[PDB]
Amino acid sequence: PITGLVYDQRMMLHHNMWDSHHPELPQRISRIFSRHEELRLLSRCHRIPARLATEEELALCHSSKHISIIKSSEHMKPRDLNRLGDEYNSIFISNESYTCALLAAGSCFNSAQAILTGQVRNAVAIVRPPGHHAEKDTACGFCFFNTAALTARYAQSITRESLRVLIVDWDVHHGNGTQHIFEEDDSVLYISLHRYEDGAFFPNSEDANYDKVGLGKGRGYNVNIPWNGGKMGDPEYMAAFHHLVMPIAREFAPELVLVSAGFDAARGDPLGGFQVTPEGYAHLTHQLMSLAAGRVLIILEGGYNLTSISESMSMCTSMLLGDSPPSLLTPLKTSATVSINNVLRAHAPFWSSLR
Ligand SMILES: O=C(NO)c1ccc(CN(CCO)C(=O)Cc2ccccc2)cc1
Ligand SMILES: [K+]
Ligand SMILES: [K+]
Ligand SMILES: [K+]
Ligand SMILES: [Zn+2]
Repeated sequence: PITGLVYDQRMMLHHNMWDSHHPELPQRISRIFSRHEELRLLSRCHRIPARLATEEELALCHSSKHISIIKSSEHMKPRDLNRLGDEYNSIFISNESYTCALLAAGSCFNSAQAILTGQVRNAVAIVRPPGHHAEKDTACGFCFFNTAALTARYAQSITRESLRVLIVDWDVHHGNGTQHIFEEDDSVLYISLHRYEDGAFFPNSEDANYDKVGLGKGRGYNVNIPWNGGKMGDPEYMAAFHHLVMPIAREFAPELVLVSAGFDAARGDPLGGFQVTPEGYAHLTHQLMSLAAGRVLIILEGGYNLTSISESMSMCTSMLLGDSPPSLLTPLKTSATVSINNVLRAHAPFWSSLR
């Protein structure tokens, strides 16, 4: 009954040489790590070492061309890093970016391995750059390789191809890359909650709407919960978990749970504009711990208020360690009820628990 933690300060070396105030800051991960020490959570965790992902491991989800392009940035002069970054939607690149992205993925693989070999029950991965916008063939939205997607495939690569993996993505943005990588797959259930605003919110695609339910044998295995109409918080996230995330997850019966845990829906985040509290994230984590015999891996995605993400992810680790959930029914925003019911309508053909 042990919680693993992976963190490596070498992931701070990825930086924006043109705008040192860009919100995807190196100190995102060092501030989260420091808060774990201050709250005396670090000493209660089993430290899992970081490692580099291998290029063969990246090929679990990414094309050889994409891997080769990002790898080539290691040796580029600034002008060519600028040019290469500009080929993507919202990407900046330094000579250290490729290595940091490898460490983020390799750290999560070692964490999934620690869970699946029984060395730990659950784990937290304090990693950057993020992953969930990265596609098979392209970088996007501060993400180079899709760490969470890769970790699901790595888990399957050391157990069985059909291992049931649930990915819960509570980053405020839609994980477009994760959805696409698994869109035809019934072994990986992708559930995303995200601000949508009818396509006005990044990444600005109708791929994120509730009617995108998966393709082929994956039909029913992609669950988009899109928010419209401004600020959402704990009441709306708790209701989405009550009506949708947890009933569907229980029916799926995952053997491993991965959380794409962005904290940019948090109170105070300048990019997300939402109001989920640290206690809220604690309750979300505690609910997910009831799944998969507690085999849960929390993977940092976005989140840009340093104080907010440090307190919120620490509360998640406190729940993984078995601490009692903090005290937290406020009526939902009217448009949140509309969103939840749209998703229920979309997925009742596939999940009996919704009927
Ligand atoms: O991964 C993410 N969050 O977890 C993420 C990815 C891409 C963006 C892009 N984005 C929104 C649309 O341009 C922005 O960067 C907005 C911005 C932020 C600071 C100053 C000026 C503008 C914003 C956030
Ligand atoms: K999301
Ligand atoms: K779809
Ligand atoms: K899927
Ligand atoms: Zn985000």
